[PDB]
Amino acid sequence: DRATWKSNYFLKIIQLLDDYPKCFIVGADNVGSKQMQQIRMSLRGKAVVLMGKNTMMRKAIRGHLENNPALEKLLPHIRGNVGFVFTKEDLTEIRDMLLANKVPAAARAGAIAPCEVTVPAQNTGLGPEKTSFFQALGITTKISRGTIEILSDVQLIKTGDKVGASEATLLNMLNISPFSFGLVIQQVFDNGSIYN
Amino acid sequence: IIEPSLRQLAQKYNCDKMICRKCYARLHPRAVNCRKKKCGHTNNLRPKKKVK
Amino acid sequence: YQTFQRIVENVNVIISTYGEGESGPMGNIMIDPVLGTVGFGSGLHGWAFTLKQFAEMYVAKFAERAKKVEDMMKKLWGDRYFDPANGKFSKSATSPEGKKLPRTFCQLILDPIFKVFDAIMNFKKEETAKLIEKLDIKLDSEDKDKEGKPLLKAVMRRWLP
Amino acid sequence: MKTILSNQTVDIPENVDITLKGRTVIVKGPRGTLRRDFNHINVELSLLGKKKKRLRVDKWWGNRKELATVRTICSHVQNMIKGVTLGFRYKMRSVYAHFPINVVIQENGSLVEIRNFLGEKYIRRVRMRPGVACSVSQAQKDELILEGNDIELVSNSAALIQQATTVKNKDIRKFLDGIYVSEKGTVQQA
Amino acid sequence: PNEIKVVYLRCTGGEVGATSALAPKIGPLGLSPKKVGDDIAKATGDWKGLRITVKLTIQNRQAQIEVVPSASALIIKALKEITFDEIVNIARQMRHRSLARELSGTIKEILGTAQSVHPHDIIDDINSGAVECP
RNA sequence: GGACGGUGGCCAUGGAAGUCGGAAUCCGCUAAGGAGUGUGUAACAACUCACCUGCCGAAUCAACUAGCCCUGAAAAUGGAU
Ligand SMILES: [Mg+2]
Ligand SMILES: [Mg+2]
Ligand SMILES: [Mg+2]
Ligand SMILES: [Zn+2]
Repeated sequence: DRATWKSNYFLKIIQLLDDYPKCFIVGADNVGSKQMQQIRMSLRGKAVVLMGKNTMMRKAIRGHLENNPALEKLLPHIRGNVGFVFTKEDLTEIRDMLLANKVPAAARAGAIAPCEVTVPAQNTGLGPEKTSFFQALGITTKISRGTIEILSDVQLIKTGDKVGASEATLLNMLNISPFSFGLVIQQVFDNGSIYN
Repeated sequence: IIEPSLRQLAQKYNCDKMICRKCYARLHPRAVNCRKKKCGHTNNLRPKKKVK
Repeated sequence: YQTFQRIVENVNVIISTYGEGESGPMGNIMIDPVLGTVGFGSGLHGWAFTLKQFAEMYVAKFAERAKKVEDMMKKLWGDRYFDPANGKFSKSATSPEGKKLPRTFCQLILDPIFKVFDAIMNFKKEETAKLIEKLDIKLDSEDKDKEGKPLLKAVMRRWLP
Repeated sequence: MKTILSNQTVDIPENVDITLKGRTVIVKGPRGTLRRDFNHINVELSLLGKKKKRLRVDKWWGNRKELATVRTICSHVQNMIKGVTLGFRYKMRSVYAHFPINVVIQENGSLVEIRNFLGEKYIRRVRMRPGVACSVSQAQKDELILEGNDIELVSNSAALIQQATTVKNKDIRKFLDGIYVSEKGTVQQA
Repeated sequence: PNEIKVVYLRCTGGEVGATSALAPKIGPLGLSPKKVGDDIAKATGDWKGLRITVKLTIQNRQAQIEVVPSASALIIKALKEITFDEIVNIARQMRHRSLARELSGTIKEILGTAQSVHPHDIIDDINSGAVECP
């Protein structure tokens, strides 16, 4: 089972690199399974994105560089959480398409927020059923019209720090778009040339 | 009425622990065997009961 | 002071959110210590005071008297600070030199009460005797002969009924 | 089984130098001097470089129990280096439900007076180990800072405070009051 | 904001239910429909399907219209009053058809797989209608 | 770091959405994702596992077994290799 899967992965990567002479090395950041599925369905007819074990990728391409040279140039660059994007079209189309299909990731418990989000002094819009959470986070409010209205601005969280568990749910209930991050291309490999 | 951060800091020392079933010794949460001779370093451990 | 402010703020917010009878049916219904609609004290020890009483005794130390008492009362609570070195109020949280000044409420109300409490519980007979003439309080019989926690009760009773 | 040789090397920065007197290690850095003797462990201590200052710990013909001491000695020496370069700072938050815990720092941060732990009239006087200074942080509300050079002494002083503030005859799952070591770090954060 | 945000979906059905159904629980989400809104919702969603009726409601600021996506279990239980492959072949020409798929045979694979609730032998050796849908 | 769609999979219902339960036990995307290991919720949600991936670069893990030692192992006058 395991050895069969590894051999099948070797076969898949070698046939894909043979089919597409030009490919990108792409950084798989903290993108969810749904985000990988949506980029897969976005390039369902454009190109192919292939991930897996870097230790396997290095070994297979080093063992089967013989049928096509200039494959060794990708070796010192496939490090960390990286994968391949074998393509037939140009660079710009795939580049700006995978930069275009961004997905906003909501902050959760034990999360890092590179972006700053600030609560406004605007009506929440729902019933007064989050007063306990508002008082826990410290935002003292007023009650009117069967809803909740924020009476002041509060610096909710800073940039690149730790977000609290009783603060992530407050951001979720207020429905503010937090820091977002998608899929970024490490570099581009065109038949023997490497570019940004 | 303690804020949750300080509450969990106190609970790290007071509640998040293992108890030996033979000698009731208070062991660290990742314990597998009791550290005391009088039970024979038994691995009969349970979590410390919560107030829930 | 922070605990007192939290209590009065909580009472004000609950009376606002359930008392939709704002200005109108009953007029203003909020409570402010400046307005004199909150009191401070302890019932077990039989003593209580108001910003009105403290303002009045400071004015006495210092129809028109009512206005003066109201002015001192307004300046005696809130984010007003007092410089003990200069004996003057200030809106600034710190002195112009850079020394932080205690606020008027604490400095001019709690500090004497805290001083007498500390003196009585630490058994400073000479200071407890001289604060009597400092406060100019009348002192009847049966209390000069005993000291301690009942002495604290008696002196607070006869100072702030 | 007797392993022929078990060795481990630690690296010494430039700003700190280490002298050996048999098995007594003297670690001299910017923040002072530390000194600790390992005569209870039969090891060979060597200094190697005149450029990078490697200290190597060797154990010959050891068994399972005394191969465990090589890494222990290396960790102690690394902690000494860390103490004389960056120092050890333990931050202790004091938690309470009802009664605030009043902590008064006596002479030069050597005595700690806990006054109102759970509202009892007894006063706790904790004596810090020599070379350890205690203070009340100016940043947070209820926080003690214990600064020193020896991790042994600093952590032992923190444990003295923590065990001094101990609830008795009560459900300690409910009564969480006390002073607890919040975090352990360095000074100057280099 | 188009005067209403009622795009949240709904998964009650079968009998009217009313109190037993989560309609009074979801009523405050809009606060416009209330009992009349979530009763006309059941009026429009009694059938198609006769099941839990996974739908999406749209508010005309007094009235409510329910668009019912074709859930696979819903449509198979509704089409039931055996192979029956010819009906499930066309049962997904109107679905979302995203399914994190690559070709059309994935959908019929998923249908034959989910209809086990045996229709599993036909899962492996299937060659008819591979590209029939597109 | 990820841990996805049908699917809040069928029937139990007053809610049991992967986790009170009676049965079944799939596929697509896949590097990986159990129509579910536990925590948890009224149910959700949120944690967490089992599965993969990155850093790390060399051996490691499990179940048994039998030697010595320890626990099991409590008595009365002070005491017996
Ligand atoms: Mg270590
Ligand atoms: Mg008791
Ligand atoms: Mg024995
Ligand atoms: Zn034990």
